[PDB]
Amino acid sequence: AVAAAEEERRLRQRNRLRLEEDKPAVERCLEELVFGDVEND
Amino acid sequence: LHTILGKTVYTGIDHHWKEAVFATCGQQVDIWDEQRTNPICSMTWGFDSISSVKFNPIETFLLGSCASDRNIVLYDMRQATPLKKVILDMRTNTICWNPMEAFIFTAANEDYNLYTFDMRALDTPVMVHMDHVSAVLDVDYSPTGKEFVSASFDKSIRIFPVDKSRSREVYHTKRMQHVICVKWTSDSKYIMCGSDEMNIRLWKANASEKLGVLTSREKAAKDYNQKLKEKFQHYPHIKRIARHRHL
Amino acid sequence: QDPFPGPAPVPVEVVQKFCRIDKSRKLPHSKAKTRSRLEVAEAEEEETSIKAARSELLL
Amino acid sequence: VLLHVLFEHAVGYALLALKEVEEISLLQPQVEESVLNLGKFHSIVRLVAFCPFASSQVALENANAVSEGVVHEDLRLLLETHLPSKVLLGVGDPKIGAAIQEELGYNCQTGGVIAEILRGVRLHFHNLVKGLTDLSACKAQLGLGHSYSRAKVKFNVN
Amino acid sequence: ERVFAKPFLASLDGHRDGVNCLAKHPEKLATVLSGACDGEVRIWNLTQR
Amino acid sequence: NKEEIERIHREVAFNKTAQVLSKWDPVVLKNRQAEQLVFPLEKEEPAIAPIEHVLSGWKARTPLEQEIFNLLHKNKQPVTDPLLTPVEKLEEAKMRRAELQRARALQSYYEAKARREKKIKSKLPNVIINEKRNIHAAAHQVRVLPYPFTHHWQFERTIQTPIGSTWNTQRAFQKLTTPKVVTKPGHIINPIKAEDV
Amino acid sequence: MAEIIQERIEDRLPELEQLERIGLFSHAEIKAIIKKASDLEYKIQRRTLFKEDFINYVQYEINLLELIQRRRTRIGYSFKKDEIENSIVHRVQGVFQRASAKWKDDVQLWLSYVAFCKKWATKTRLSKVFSAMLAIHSNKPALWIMAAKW
Amino acid sequence: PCITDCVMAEIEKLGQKYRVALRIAKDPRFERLPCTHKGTYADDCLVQRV
Ligand SMILES: [Mg+2]
Ligand SMILES: [Zn+2]
Repeated sequence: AVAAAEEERRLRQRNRLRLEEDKPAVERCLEELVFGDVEND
Repeated sequence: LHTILGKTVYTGIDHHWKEAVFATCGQQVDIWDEQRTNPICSMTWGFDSISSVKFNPIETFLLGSCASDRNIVLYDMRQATPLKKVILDMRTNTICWNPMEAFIFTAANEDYNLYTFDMRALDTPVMVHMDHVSAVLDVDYSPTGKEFVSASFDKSIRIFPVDKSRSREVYHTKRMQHVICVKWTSDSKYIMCGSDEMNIRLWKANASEKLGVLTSREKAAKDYNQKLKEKFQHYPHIKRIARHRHL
Repeated sequence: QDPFPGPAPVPVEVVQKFCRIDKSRKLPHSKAKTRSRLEVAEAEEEETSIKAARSELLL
Repeated sequence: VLLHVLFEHAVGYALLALKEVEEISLLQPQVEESVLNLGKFHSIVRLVAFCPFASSQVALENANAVSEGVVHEDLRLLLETHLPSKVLLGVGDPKIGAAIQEELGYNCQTGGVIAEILRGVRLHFHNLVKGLTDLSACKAQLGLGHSYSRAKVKFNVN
Repeated sequence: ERVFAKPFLASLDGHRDGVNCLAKHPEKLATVLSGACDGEVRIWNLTQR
Repeated sequence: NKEEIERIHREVAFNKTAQVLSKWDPVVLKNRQAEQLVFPLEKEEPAIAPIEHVLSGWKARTPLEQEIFNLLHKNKQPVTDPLLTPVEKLEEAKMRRAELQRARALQSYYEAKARREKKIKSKLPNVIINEKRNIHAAAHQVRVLPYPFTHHWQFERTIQTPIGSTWNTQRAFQKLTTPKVVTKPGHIINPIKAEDV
Repeated sequence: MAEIIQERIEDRLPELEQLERIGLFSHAEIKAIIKKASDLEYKIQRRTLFKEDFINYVQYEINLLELIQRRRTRIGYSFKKDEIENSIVHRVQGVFQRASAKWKDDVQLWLSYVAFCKKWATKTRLSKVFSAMLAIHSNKPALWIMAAKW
Repeated sequence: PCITDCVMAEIEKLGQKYRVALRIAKDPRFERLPCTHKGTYADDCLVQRV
């Protein structure tokens, strides 16, 4: 079952990669409502 | 509304829970209908003065009885014949059916004791309760079916858990003498006793509960206290304070 | 066909932080009446620890 | 103990539902806070229906019927609509309770715990029906007090 | 719990001989019936005492 | 003789009655093992009726509703919805069942229709330990070994878990302090009735 | 204080953790959601209450639902609707019921509740909402017209 | 004759030995007047009524 969990971690990572590269302008409008506008760096 | 003339002095009476039928116990058990002035069914085993008769609230065609030969007789309305008889060491004053278990009943016996029986296996009682010091007169179950209250010829009344052999709490008063009849009220919160100085008193099922509507914090605090007590019930100092009753 | 069937797992280490039961002992019990109580005790401990493990996100 | 209470007011008729109450010890120092305190009252009692009076003349017609103890058509319309049809309905007047049970199949009770509930409703009435009516509750009683009194004595304005 | 243990609530009087029987009313919590040795039966209102 | 006939009647009666009572054993065992019991046992309908239940109760008194109903009943058209409005739980009953199936088939058709245009619109080394015992502290520890525990280590396992809200989360705390018996303050508690019939 | 708030946040935890399991939302996004949810929760549990706070809570939950709906289609993950979507819908329904209980006189809040029930809720919930509206606001024929129209 | 609640209680506390006096106290010809006094002591009750 270790490989099954190891298979899961890359599925999240591949899915997470796809949502940051391309974002419509509407989503950026929504994320400021849901997540706010904070910068930590 | 109606009167019925009889030949013997009847001692007890109870009514059917659902079918408009009442049975009385005198010298021999009779079953009567409200629209029928003569007993439709007459039940007898021996020649005795039957003290009390009780209908069973579940499977309402059964009956319970106590007679003068220190025996308990179980009847059957539908098949019109008695079922079984058990003889104890002393006379049982009253019999009470458990309102949540169809096959359990408790009998108040004069040997300072309370007996809980399972009517399928009547050879030995389920449990014995022994904290009284005089004759027990009447018993009555709380509607939750987990506790009952017993009155004694001694001027006190006790509450027992059905699975334990000891009394949970004892109520007493200098003005109160020879409690004869006791009924637990229908919402499982109050106990009333009928005594022979011509007073009826009202007691609380729990001596520390707050009766009014509660807030969320109060309800959370109340449940927290109860769980704490049963977690530490076996420690010596907790036992000493909790079980100390003044008599 | 859903790629991940099970519910969200919790790390074992954070759960072990909220544990107060000595798993080391190998006490023997041959009575069912004792067995039922002991299984409930583990059930109560296991449930309470898991909730605290999820609560680490609140920090 | 779930039961329904009918409360009659100058502004209109109200129907309320009771969830739970400690009946035996209600008239006691600690438990009396159940009805007195507004927050605790809201816990056990809700407003399920409210039918206000359209005009002052209509309010006078209902006032006459309630005093006589007959069931007006306005009252019957509210009762038939939002009451399921084994129903306990509380009334302050024994005579109106008998008339309702003749007109409709509901069981009516006039005393006991219901008497204490109605005082709780009366004391907290302005909070329950606040904003549901244009004319205020306090002015509703003042206006009706005159028109009811003029009718009895045959007052002539000239 | 020992501080707040107050079980007694009230006592009803009016019978002239010892109480022997009690019967609670199925539909209403606040109504009970009692029977004394002299032969009288009294109906009690628990809320009003 | 009369005597041995009677005892046979007791034997046959008891066996029939005992067989009847045996059906209550599963209910009793479950209830004695339950974590929480709610009284009264009878369930209660939810607070808000969803309109369709309500509209069945209404009848006709005004002249409009009389004429509408009369024309409807002389025809085949029904007053209320069969599927939406529930009723109290021979050949005519089968027909109403058939009417329900056609009514159910209709709602499928309009929904099947609607989907089309929607698709269309999408297209320790040194430590000493004091061996003396603390007699004061030992006065607080538990003396006896309570039933049903045989070995003292078995009893030790149950006591370890703390229950306060300080050490546990709020929902974990509520599960640990669930009361055994819950009773509504004003409702009459009745005896069990054939598992709610 | 924060006893009830903490209960609600721990109730809100499992669907957030599942969303983390999906890969839809990153861990920092989960932290930000928890922070703003706690901030909005503190507003509606005070002893002094305002309608603006209930409206802001409902609007935040609606915006979060729309964001999740948009992201699911891009990812292509359609499983576990019940764990997240329905949980949020029940929380919003509870908020609406409490708000409508506090302010019975406001028809506009009732219509907002009806619109949300049409968009996201089961038809039986909308039936109950219309019944509750017609119980206390029977004097407005327009409400009867809308109820019949639906 | 008038019997207060304070006096009636003192008879009841005496026990079964004085049961005859208690039964004579409950006589329908008598007047039973109540008192809401925190206690049982009756001398203070009567003088206050006087
Ligand atoms: Mg003196
Ligand atoms: Zn006095």
